[PDB]
Order: sequence, then C-alpha cells, then structure tokens
Amino acid sequence: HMPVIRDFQPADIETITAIYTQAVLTGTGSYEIEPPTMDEMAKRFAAFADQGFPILVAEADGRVLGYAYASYFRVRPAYRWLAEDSIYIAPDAKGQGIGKLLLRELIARISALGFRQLLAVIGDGEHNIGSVKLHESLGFTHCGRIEGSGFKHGRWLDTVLMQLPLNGGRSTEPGPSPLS
Amino acid sequence: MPVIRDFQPADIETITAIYTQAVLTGTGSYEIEPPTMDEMAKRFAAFADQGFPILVAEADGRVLGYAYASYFRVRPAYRWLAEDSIYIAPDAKGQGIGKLLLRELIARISALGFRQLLAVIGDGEHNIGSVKLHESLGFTHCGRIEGSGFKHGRWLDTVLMQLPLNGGRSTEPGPSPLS
Repeated sequence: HMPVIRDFQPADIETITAIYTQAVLTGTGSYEIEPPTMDEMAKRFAAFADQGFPILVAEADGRVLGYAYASYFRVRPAYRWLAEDSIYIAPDAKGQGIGKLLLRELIARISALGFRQLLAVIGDGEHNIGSVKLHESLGFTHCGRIEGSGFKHGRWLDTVLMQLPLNGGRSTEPGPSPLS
Repeated sequence: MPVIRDFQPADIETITAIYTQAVLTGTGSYEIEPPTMDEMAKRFAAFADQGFPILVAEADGRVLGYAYASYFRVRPAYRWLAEDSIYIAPDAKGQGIGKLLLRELIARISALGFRQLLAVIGDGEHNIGSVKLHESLGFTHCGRIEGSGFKHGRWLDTVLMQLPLNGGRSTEPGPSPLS
C-alpha cells in the first residue's frame, strides 16, 4: 500500500475522471455541479501539458489514488510568476498522507520552473478542513477568504485563499517569466 | 457634472485610448502591451453577450471612464459572484468619476440578482485610490495575494474586497443570474 508519485500519462484519464466525479458529486471543493466526461478531462489536461505545467499522480498497488496539477491563477503577463495548485484524492484513499506526497512533489516541480508564488484557491473552506490543513502543513499561509463565493448542495460556500512563496517570493527581482 | 450611461459600440475608440494609458502608465491592469481596438471590441462584445452591464461616464461629448462586471470564475457554483472593473481617463482623475461609475454598477449588478461583487485590485499597496473608492461604497477587505504580479519594475500585491448584494449569503438564492 506504499504510494509512488509519478508524471500523469493519458492512460490515467479514466481513473482521474472517476476521482473527480466523486469530488464533484459528494464534495464542495469543486464548484462544478455536473461531472465532466473523460473526453473533457483529457482536453483539460492536454491544455495544462501544452502550457508546460506539471501533472502528477499517486499510484499504489497499480491504482491511481490521487492527482495534482498546477496552472495559472490568471493569464495576463504580470501574473506569470504565480501558479495555482489543484489536488484531488480518491475517497477510499483519504487520510493516508497522499495529498502531502503529491503537493510536496508539485511544489518541487513548480519551484524548478521558476515560479515565485503558489496559490491555493480552496472551495468551501469552512468545511474543507482537510485541504486547508494539508496546505498549512506544507507551509502555505492564509491570504484571504471570499465569503459566499459559491452556492452548491443547498449551501453557501466560502473560498479560502492560501499562498506559498518560492525561489525568494517577492524579495528579489525575477528573471525571465517561467514557461517562456 | 458627468452622466452615467450604457456603453455603446461607438464608444470603443475612447475606451481603447483609456485602457491603453492604464496599461502603459499604471499597475491596476496586469497587462503589459495595450490591446488593439478590435481586441477591446471583442472583449466587450463577449461581456455583453453574457449579459453583464458595461457603463461609461460622459461629459462634454467625451467618455471620461468606464466600468463593467464579469465573472470571477465561470464554474456554476460561482454564478452569484461578479467582479468589477473600473478605468478612468488620465485627465479625469480626482473628479469622483470612479464613484459615480461604481455606484451605478452596484445598482445594475444588484438588479441582475448577484449576491456578491468582488474587486480584484492590482498593486493594492500603490493603488490606494482604488482601495479607498471601494471602501467608500461598502466593500470590505477579504484578502491580499502578496507578490501576485511583477510590472513596471516592482512586485505587486493583489488586494481583494467584496460587497454583499440582495442579502449576500443570508438567504437561499433563486435561479442563477443571467440564466
């Protein structure tokens, strides 16, 4: 039951779609209501890869137990040193430290690309304590809370924002923008 | 005294000139190169097709500023959240035009059924006028992403502020706005 972190491959899309489907249907970290198809998930991940962002999976006993990727928060050029992280875990794999393994490696890959800040945009932050605690444990600091940003499953939801500086943060001038 | 009215396509040349100066001289916009007039027309046509209000301030036959709303993010649970954008002509600063625009934008967004209006203020440490403008109309501070941008030789922080509308999160909503 030992998990290994590796790069995503297209063969993983089926399980990734199943994991995200459960998150959409039963959880409030995702602000989607209707689970995307595998076709749509493959398109989304191909776009992230085309942009140069890392996409990671955790595998144990031949099963993908979770995934993580980075993308832009917003795309305008001054934002090009800011990345955003996304992490989802299979329901039967929660509480096993998989999120920490994924996020630690994602931080390493994003840092190697030259980003200066990694942002978590945590849906339903009041109830999503698992995601908040995961980011706190890896050094993210709280940087905002948009109250009532979502309505889903009959409840108003808040977005909790957290950030982690990388490569010196805003303490030194940047070099060329990452992924250019 | 300026009047606030709906944007018309005929306004796109002045809107483009105003935004061009904001891009080249300011840090509210995180763009580096000014868009073309055709690109601005495309962006505004997209907001209009979505149903969002687009407002201009006019005096003496010239547009002095503009404001619009759009989605913060597009996934369906966010459909009661709108984001405001405001740009003022360089020669029209210190006249209260931003407050005229934002007051009217708040009314138009409220009439559409939104529950929160969000300001994403670029370079909030320097752009204190935008922070104070939002504070003056009831927005409250709800975050600050440090070092979110680098432009014009320095790191910039994003200041986030929000204003509840139509009861905010205190009542269950009806169908999402613009549906």
